[PDB]
Amino acid sequence: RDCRVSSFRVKENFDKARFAGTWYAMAKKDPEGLFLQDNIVAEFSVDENGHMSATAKGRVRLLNNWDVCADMVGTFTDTEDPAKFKMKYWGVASFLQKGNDDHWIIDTDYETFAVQYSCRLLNLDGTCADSYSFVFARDPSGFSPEVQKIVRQRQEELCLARQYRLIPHNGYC
Ligand SMILES: CCNC(=O)/C=C(C)/C=C/C=C(C)/C=C/C1=C(C)CCCC1(C)C
Repeated sequence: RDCRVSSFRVKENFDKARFAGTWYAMAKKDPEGLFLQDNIVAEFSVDENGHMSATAKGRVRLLNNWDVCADMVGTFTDTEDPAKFKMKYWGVASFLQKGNDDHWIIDTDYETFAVQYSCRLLNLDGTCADSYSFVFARDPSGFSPEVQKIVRQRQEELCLARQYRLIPHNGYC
């Protein structure tokens, strides 16, 4: 299999606090329009109250050919599903995109990898018309082959197999 968003599995008993820290974007499936290009690094935090938030850094290619290092902020609201959040985001720079997107943690082991996903528009059939997904790593060097195998499985389960591209890290930001 099913490609309906509602049938997708998410991370069981997702732990916000164990998820905190630095996450390096290894690969990504882009959505329609503008997006972060490369050199993406995210820092997740959780306050005493259990409110998760994050800050992201990354290179954005302005429609005008400007390359900017974007500094982004996102706040997450919890839902009835511990692994599915509503994320409000904005940039430090007023010209960076602002919005609200679903943010689901598909899978993670907290120590090595993470698979994230967001459907910004649903088709009439329940499938996703415009999505994005990131594969994160704790270590910028990546994962082992064993983890690589888990990640591929998750990508397939999301109906996004073969749609990701490797993201370069050259500390542009
Ligand atoms: C031209 C304006 N520049 C842009 O077009 C800038 C854009 C899109 C930035 C989009 C940024 C987005 C969605 C960031 C989403 C996410 C975060 C906030 C931080 C947590 C994880 C993230 C999932 C990595």
